[PDB]
Amino acid sequence: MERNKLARQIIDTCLEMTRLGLNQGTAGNVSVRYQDGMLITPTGIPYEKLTESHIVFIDGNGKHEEGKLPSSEWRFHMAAYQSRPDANAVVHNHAVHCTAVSILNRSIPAIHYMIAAAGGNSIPCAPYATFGTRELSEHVALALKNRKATLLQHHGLIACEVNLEKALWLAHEVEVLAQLYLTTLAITDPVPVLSDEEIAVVLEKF
Amino acid sequence: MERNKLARQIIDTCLEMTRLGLNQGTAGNVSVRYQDGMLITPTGIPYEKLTESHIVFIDGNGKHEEGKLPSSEWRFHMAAYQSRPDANAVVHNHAVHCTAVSILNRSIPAIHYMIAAAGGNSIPCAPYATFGTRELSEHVALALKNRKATLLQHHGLIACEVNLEKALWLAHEVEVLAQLYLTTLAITDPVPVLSDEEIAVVLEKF
Amino acid sequence: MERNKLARQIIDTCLEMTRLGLNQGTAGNVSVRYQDGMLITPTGIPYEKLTESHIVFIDGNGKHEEGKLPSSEWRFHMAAYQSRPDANAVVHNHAVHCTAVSILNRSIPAIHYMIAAAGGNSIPCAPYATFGTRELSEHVALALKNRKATLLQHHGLIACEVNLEKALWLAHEVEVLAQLYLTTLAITDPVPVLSDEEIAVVLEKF
Amino acid sequence: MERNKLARQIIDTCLEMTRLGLNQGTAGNVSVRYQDGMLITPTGIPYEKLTESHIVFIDGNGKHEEGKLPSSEWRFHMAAYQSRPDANAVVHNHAVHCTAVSILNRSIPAIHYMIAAAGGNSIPCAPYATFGTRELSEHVALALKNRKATLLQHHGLIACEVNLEKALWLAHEVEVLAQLYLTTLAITDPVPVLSDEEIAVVLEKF
Ligand SMILES: [Zn+2]
Ligand SMILES: [Zn+2]
Ligand SMILES: [Zn+2]
Ligand SMILES: [Zn+2]
Repeated sequence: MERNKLARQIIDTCLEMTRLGLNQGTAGNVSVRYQDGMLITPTGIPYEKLTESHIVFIDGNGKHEEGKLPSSEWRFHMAAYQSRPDANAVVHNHAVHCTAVSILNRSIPAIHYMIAAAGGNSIPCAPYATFGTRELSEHVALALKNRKATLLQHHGLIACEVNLEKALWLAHEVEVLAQLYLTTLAITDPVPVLSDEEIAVVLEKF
Repeated sequence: MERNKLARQIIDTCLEMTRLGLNQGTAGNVSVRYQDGMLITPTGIPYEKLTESHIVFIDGNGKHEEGKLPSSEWRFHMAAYQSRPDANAVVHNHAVHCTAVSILNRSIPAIHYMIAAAGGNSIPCAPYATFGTRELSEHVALALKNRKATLLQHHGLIACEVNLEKALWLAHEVEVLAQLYLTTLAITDPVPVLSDEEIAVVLEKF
Repeated sequence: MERNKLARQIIDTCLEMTRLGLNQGTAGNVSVRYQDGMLITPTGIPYEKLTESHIVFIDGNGKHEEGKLPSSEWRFHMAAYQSRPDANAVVHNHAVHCTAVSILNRSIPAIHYMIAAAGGNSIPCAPYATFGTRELSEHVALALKNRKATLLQHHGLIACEVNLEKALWLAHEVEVLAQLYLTTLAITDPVPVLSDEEIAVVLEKF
Repeated sequence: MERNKLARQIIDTCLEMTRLGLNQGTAGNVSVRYQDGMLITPTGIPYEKLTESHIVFIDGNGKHEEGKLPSSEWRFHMAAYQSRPDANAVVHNHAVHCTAVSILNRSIPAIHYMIAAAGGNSIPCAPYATFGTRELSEHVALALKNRKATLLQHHGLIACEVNLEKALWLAHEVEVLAQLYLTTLAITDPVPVLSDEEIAVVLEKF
């Protein structure tokens, strides 16, 4: 659990995210909980030029290391951490299907049993607020209180978990649920869903 | 036909399934008929960390090897084997197009002549039941009686064949038929189909 | 222009076709004009196991080399050759978008100027006939008289050109036109097209 | 900033464009501002056969190097350069989503905040004119006056920036916005957009 090991994983997650196609228009950012704050990807540097030494440390006060610019979207990573004590890694991206559902400003209902992976019977969509602002941070914090992933209106997705591996895995799964919802919605509205009882069983089961 | 050779193929099938994009949200599982039961992928371990020694043997009684956890979805692999004596390999996944059609709870009609590859003029959709349960197992067994592949409502796909190569090939083909059906359905409903006589000829021909 | 060189290109075309994603459900077949007939891919062997020695020679009489099974779809490759004297290579596949348009049984109208690459203001859709039959062969021959590519109802695509490189290139381009047509048709019907005069200029220009 | 270094980047951009899937039906062309004109990809040669020595120099007068054929679409690259003094690289392609929106002849409205990357609250669609003509050149020049990217009706996309890296990045981003617009439009019309004030803030913020 040396900083550099955490720094490598973050980078490995960026590359993998792109591999899975979640990172289009190279807009994602990834962070891990560290000391009294977090380690996050910097702004500007395209993921393939990323070296361990580029990862930026931001403390609990919001002050980042001297001479390094953290991601322009860092404020809501800090909001995720303070909203979910159990969260140790955060993955943000603008995956296409997730983003299309967020433009429609709809939550993703229980169309598949795997919806329970985020903690409940849905993936909410937090209201729009300009990126990098405290108001956007509040919307995210409120959305993550009872869910591990949320869509952001006219923007994209935030998923948090206990480690980068699961966080990435969750982000990917929400993208699949997003694609499933858009594909069926184009055929029929509303889309058939599993009842709350049924999701209650799957949750207990997980 | 040593266990380890069968163990490698299972792994090669998982990797290939992912390559083809059938394994998104890393939820598939694969098994082969072996001795009095089957060899199946374990739960938990992400496919890229899979080694021959991870594959789990489950006997005809449902008892699995000590210290190894089989896939959480193993019960319906055993149901496939007991429902189709001729089946020697089973491929399960949550491919997106197949899953979208299963959410609509529709069977795939004869929109393409290749539909005959599964044994008839359609790919059925078995009713929803919580994963890992005996009730889901019954639904699958009934669906596979006269077909080699079936969709599972709000869930995904199961395809069985004489070996892993053909099983994987069939799974892939159903995913293509699923995509063809969703794409045309968004334009026109119902989608034009080939008559039963016509499918009767193609079957005799295959 | 040794047989083995032509045999390698055919194989390189199969691999490339798959690379581009035109070969899903591994159903394509490729041929080149040779001596008094053609060299074609065999049936059964999955493209990655293909070696030069697997390619089958079929003469003008329809008799193929002893001990080798040509593609099950060879008859319409021979029809293409006799219908278009200028054709030296034939590419057949079941690309998804092309196939979806063929299920709707519609020709692709002039929605993009590149439609002229196939020779006119459209990509026709030849009527359905059981695969491997002489009746299907007639439908194809008639469709290829004034076009270099045609869709086959409830089936797929056939594209022919002066060499494998251009044939593959044309097949790919028709798949793009197919995707463009399905995507816009889901929004508006009919889809806006370029006038015949306009296509007359582009043709003269090509 | 030797010619050969600029020649390599152009080639690296073609390969990367294809990698991202923006170059389907191999129809794109790329140029950089150089001396009194530009360096552009040649016509005919498929990108994988491209060597530095193939890149063609065209002067401000429209005269290209002896014995080398520049891209058939070079005239609008020269129009981009004379319309946007600040433009140093131009990327043109026929990406599928961009092209589908251009067939509908619609501009892409502010459905996502990243729309500001092209300079305003939209991505316009310039009217159709036969490729390679001066009339098409005029349409493009007018469209690029206040935007860095534009769709071309029944044709594709042109994006310009300060260097190849950003130009490619912009082209990619417009393709994502195009896909987001088509996907949501198939569900609801009109698609929800962010207000002009909101885009005014994001622009100031960028
Ligand atoms: Zn963002
Ligand atoms: Zn499952
Ligand atoms: Zn065929
Ligand atoms: Zn063009």
